[PDB]
Amino acid sequence: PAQDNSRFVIRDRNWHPKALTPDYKTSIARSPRQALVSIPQSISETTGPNFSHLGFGAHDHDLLLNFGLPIGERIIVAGRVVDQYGKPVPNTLVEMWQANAGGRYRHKNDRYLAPLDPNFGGVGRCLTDSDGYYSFRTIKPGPYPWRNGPNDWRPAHIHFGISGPSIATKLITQLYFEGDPLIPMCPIVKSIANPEAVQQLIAKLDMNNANPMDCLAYRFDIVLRGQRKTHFE
Amino acid sequence: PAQDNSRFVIRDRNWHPKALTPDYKTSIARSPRQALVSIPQSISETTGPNFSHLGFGAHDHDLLLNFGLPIGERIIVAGRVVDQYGKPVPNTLVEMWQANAGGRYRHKNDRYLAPLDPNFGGVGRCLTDSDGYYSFRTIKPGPYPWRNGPNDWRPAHIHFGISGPSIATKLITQLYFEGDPLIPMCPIVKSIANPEAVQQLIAKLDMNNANPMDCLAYRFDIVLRGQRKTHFE
Amino acid sequence: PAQDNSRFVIRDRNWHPKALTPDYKTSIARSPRQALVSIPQSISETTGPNFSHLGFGAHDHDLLLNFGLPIGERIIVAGRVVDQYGKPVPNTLVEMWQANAGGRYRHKNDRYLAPLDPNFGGVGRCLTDSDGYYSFRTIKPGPYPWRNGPNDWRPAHIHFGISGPSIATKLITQLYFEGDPLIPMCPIVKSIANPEAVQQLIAKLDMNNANPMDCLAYRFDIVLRGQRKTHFE
Amino acid sequence: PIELLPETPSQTAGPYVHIGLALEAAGNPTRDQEIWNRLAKPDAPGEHILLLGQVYDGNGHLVRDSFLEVWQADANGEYQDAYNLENAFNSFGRTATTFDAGEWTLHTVKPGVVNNAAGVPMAPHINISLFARGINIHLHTRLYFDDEAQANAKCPVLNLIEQPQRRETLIAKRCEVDGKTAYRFDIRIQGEGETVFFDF
Amino acid sequence: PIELLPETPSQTAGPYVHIGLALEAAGNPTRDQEIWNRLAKPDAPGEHILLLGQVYDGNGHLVRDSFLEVWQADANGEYQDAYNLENAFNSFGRTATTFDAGEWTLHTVKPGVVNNAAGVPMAPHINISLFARGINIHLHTRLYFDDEAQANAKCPVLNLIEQPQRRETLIAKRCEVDGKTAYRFDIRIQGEGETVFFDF
Amino acid sequence: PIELLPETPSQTAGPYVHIGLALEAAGNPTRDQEIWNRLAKPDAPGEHILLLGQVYDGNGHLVRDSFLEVWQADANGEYQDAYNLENAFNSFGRTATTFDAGEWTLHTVKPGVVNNAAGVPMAPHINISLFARGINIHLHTRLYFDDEAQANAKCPVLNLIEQPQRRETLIAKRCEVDGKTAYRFDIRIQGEGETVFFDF
Amino acid sequence: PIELLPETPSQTAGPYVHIGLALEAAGNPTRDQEIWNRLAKPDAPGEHILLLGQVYDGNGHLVRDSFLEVWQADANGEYQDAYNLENAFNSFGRTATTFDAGEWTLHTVKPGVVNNAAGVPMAPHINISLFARGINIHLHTRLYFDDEAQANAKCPVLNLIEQPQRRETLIAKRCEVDGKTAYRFDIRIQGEGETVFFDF
Ligand SMILES: O=C(O)c1ccc(O)[n+]([O-])c1
Ligand SMILES: O=C(O)c1ccc(O)[n+]([O-])c1
Ligand SMILES: O=C(O)c1ccc(O)[n+]([O-])c1
Ligand SMILES: O=C(O)c1ccc(O)[n+]([O-])c1
Ligand SMILES: [C-]#N
Ligand SMILES: [C-]#N
Ligand SMILES: [C-]#N
Ligand SMILES: [C-]#N
Ligand SMILES: [Fe+3]
Ligand SMILES: [Fe+3]
Ligand SMILES: [Fe+3]
Ligand SMILES: [Fe+3]
Repeated sequence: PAQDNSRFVIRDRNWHPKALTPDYKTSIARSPRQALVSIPQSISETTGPNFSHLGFGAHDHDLLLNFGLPIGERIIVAGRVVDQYGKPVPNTLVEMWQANAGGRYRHKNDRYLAPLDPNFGGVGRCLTDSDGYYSFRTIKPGPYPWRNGPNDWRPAHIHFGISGPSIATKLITQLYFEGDPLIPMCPIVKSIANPEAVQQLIAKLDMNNANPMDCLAYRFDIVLRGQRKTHFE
Repeated sequence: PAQDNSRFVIRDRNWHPKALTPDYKTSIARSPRQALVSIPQSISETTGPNFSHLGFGAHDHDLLLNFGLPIGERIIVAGRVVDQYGKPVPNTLVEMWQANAGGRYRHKNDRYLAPLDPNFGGVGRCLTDSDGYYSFRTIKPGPYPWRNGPNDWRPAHIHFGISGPSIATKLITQLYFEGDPLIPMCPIVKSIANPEAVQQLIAKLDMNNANPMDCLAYRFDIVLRGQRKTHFE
Repeated sequence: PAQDNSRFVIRDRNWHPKALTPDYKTSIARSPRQALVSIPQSISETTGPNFSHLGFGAHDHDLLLNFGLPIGERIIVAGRVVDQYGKPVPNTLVEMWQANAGGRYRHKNDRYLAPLDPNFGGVGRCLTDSDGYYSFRTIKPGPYPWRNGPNDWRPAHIHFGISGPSIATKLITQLYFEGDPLIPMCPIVKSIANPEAVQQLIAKLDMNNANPMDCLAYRFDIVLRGQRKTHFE
Repeated sequence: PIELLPETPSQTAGPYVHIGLALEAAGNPTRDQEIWNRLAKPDAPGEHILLLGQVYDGNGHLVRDSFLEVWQADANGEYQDAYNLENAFNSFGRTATTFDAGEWTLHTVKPGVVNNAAGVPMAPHINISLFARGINIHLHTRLYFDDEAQANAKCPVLNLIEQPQRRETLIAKRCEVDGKTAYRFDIRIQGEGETVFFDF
Repeated sequence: PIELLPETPSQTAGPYVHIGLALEAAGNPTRDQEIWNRLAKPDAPGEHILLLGQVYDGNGHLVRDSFLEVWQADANGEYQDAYNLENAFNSFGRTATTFDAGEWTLHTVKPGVVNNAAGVPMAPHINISLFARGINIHLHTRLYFDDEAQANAKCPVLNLIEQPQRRETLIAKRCEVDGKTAYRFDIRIQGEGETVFFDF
Repeated sequence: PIELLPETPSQTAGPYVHIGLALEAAGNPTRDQEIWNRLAKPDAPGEHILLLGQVYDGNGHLVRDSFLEVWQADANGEYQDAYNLENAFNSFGRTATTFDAGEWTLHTVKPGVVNNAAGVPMAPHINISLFARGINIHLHTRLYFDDEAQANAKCPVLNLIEQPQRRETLIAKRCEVDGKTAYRFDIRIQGEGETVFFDF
Repeated sequence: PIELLPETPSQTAGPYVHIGLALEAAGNPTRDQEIWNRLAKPDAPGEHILLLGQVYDGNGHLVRDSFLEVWQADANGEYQDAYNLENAFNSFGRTATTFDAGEWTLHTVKPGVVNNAAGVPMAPHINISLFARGINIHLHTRLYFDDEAQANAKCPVLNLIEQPQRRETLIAKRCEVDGKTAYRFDIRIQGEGETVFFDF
């Protein structure tokens, strides 16, 4: 089984969004009022699942064929997963989900008037390679109106889930697209207090990775908590 | 019939794109080498057609219904048409055309692999009102790869044609969307030498005109040549 | 009756003071803990009363005559009411109330030791003209001590109530006087987080509107939510 | 993106709001024409009702310096915007709570049904705006009637409130005062049973 | 000096101009009313003629994606600005070159004479604006008729062209197409025999 | 001081998390292999139990869009990191609350004991991470069992919780569901009886 | 967007390029092993051909200081990248024009067919890079054979050239020199009949 060999860099709870961020209404009632209780790292926290043996389908990472071709801006989303130290995270699970080109999600609860795309599902997954690289192929999602303020619109975004080496590193986040005028207006985005942190969530147009006359590409690198060896414990 | 009452502000051929702009390959062979011959304004040049009596269809200006609902980002494109003096241009013809959400045009010659949208045509037209205001409803087009340099992509854009009061004011242009990272890279855009002029072609996100939980809006005002009365001629 | 022909720009709740501003002690127990529920605008929200036929007395807007001459600095408070689009708001109701020269209100509950002024009531009302102009004649109010912190003093102010075209535009605010050193120290003023918003509440000395050898004048413009026609609803 | 002129920021009505908006209450002489708590003249069509309630702070203490404004449709579901003391019915009204008992009252008629922008009918309701010392920006709410249950269940507005328990906070409880139909509508600004406030 | 608001900059029409301005050509369904290549109805006064031509680039190759707009006076030398499909004659029209042959056609009537600002008569002419992919800003030109030699010689506009040889490029050649009077007007955008283009 | 690269910031999972992490729930077709709520196969060593619970917000209302991830040792107190559907037992699992009842379920085996870094044994426990719309960063918690009182009393982790009353919030209550041993573990995100959440 | 390191900018080869790349031609002693104009040893499989041509400037004047590099597949349509003077066939070669006559020559075999990225076969061709004084960045072209007409018509590369007349500029004209199969391929850098140059 797994073993307690590692220690992870303590999270900076001032970098990440706070629990209570009133402009984002739902956080009011879904945020604790008591302080988190700090605990030392043990095997329980320093280990996590390895998805190396999960049976991945041929098009698990290709939203263009995993669900006719979808209507929308063909894009490749690629990048690398490293830790705070710059060390790559090989064979890690990356999962993503998004709405269609119009901003409609293939989910029961979504009642937005934009139509579903008969050829689009919105889910992808893949394992990072030895160098910590991942890549997906999809269509650029559209902005989505939501019940927050009377005229709130989510910028185009893709939901991301990354495992990392431990449950301590597991992260759920969102990717935004470079230059989207909606970004600076979003209360969800704004849950993050440091503008430098916000910059970390914007994927940059990547012409070097684009497929001429085919599809464009976006670069999105993800940084997981630094992993160090224990010492003098 | 029409009459020679007006004079129009001379065009600034240094503001507009030049004829020969080599990065845009097609201009090499399609640009004159001899200088334009300047001529004084006469009735021939100072008059133009009036489209007040043209039979406009009910959805001429609604690309969402003028062709099932199209897949893509529902947007309203509105703005006003004024002259150099700030004077509105009422009852003028505005025409626009674009590709679909994926970047595919409903044109014979377009062979891009993105699919056509069964519910989208791509053409709109309308007359400006007494205040010089126009408005259209469509979907935000996608970027389009084209045979220029080996990896050239047109930023998302809508083609515009505006009549104005004379043949002297008639203009054909293109609208770009605020924050599009592709803009500064386009050779067509770059045909325009003054960055201040480029700014005139970018439509700005307009939250005040958006329809909550429905569609977003973009503002695009157009300025036509100033019209003055003749004096001491 | 009234008709649902308008939509009003969504309010900017980050511009306006937030509900909970602890330095203003009373807001602590008088501010909701649950998030506001946004609703679409309907006829209920886009209509409001018209005070065109309200029977205004002759000196309704003249605090010098409507209650001997009051003691204090004689001034005229005038300005214009426009919406966010800069459009005038004609025939709208403006009501104002304030303390006397010494900071004493003519109210049961005011136990401040500064005496009442036998010739002053402190209430005015009037209707904006075709151009959205309003004007009052009064005396400059005095600062007032209040039980907030142990030594809090309200800057000299005038309470204002404006109806506008619908209940969506109705607003209650306060006018402050240019250069008053108490402004920046006041907890009620500071409930407004943007210093730029604070500036909108300061009435500027208006020498051009002053009556020589008689009274000074202050200019205070008011901006109500922008009104626009519905489109593609 | 595009930017318009910013709206003039709100400020609290203050404790002495009465001097300007509820003359009588300030204990000051009124003017010839005042906007008050009687929307309907006894001879107005519809079902005459008396409305009353208290306003509580987060400590459950009465708010005795509160000021309210109301807007409703007539018995036919029409909004009478031309305000006139002559009319038998006015859509707009004003009330305030007693410095003593801390209760407000309103004399009107039960509003008829109006449709929303989509054409769906809303349950009969009264639009209320609450102002007071300690309230930086006024609070918007709606008053619905407990005896219009069938309608309430289908109101598109009421339905926007996620939690059903929160919907109940907008329902006035029918009763009778002096043999007259009364509806009690208490407002809890903060805490346990906090009333739903709206943004539009 | 004084500065006005700057005119919105021009941009090429692009290769797909047809989807928007010449529906038929795009191979798309047309609308009830379309502005096309037939300025005159059979019953229009004046001499009915057919105009046709080709567009050449700098290498002598055909420009098959060109879009043209025309503005001309009627037989009486009067500009008919009220555009209407009911009209027997419209002063305005549109045409485009075929993707195959690369030839445009226009059905109209020979324009009558009009005077310039100084009151001098200009030889019969058609005002042309050419648009296409590779053209950043449209090109202005005039179509004159070879059988109006006397008039052409005296035209104040034609006479502004410094070199007599360059004037020749603006003269359409009389011919017959299906036994119908026609005038051929070829446009050479760049190079040898390059058509005079105007700025006004 | 020294600075590393900054960790990518967290963002809420959103209400549609299910499309991506719980396909079935989204009501979408699943893939061949999915990470779900069944950590143990009938033939797995250890005491088979059923875990179930509800999630409450600050107002006492159910959170019906919550997503949970669990990490636990096997019956022998060993973390089985090699995730594989062939395994008789997997240390990792996923579950979500029903849009209706708002209840999550997990089929597993009671975890054996594991020691902390200092070599001290920790009472049997399940590590939980909770995600949902309104949660900017996931919440960490531990599920302990009420029948492990002796162990619980001595747990170095539980003992870090300053107030004994707060420790009680981490203890699942033994029950029976269809005559099967079960433990109920309700999560109160905010307010009265608010569950202890950890930072590590 | 993302930015990589910029590539080192090109500079003209200059008039004395020969000293470094065409030793003999500089009139300098060669080294043991030189990269030259003989791709095929007489005993190499395929059809042996002799290639020759001139290079003209925009004035139609010969460019006598030009330097060329070639890359082709063997007779089987395979690229032999391991360069060795021993091999009977090398895919890479170098040539230059005479300071006198101004003609270049190459001794090779006719290349076999290769497929493009899409799997469509390209007509037999030789990839050429041209360097010289006055050439800031080298020019890329392809040499096709006049006797492979059927193939040429279907080449996906040749087909990318819009104007058919421009395609002809890449076709070498077969002949015979000393009873040996020869193909003449003239390069016109600028002007009338300018050869198609590529970007990749
Ligand atoms: O407590 C308050 O809110 C207050 C007290 C005095 C005053 O003059 N104003 O405006 C407000
Ligand atoms: O070649 C051109 O000029 C071109 C190609 C594509 C496109 O969309 N626009 O606008 C222009
Ligand atoms: O309410 C939310 O938290 C929410 C709503 C829509 C959306 O797309 N995302 O990501 C989040
Ligand atoms: O004409 C030339 O291009 C030239 C002349 C001399 C030299 O040294 N280099 O490098 C180049
Ligand atoms: C002031 N009240
Ligand atoms: C672009 N046509
Ligand atoms: C978002 N779900
Ligand atoms: C140096 N040539
Ligand atoms: Fe006050
Ligand atoms: Fe285009
Ligand atoms: Fe989302
Ligand atoms: Fe040199």
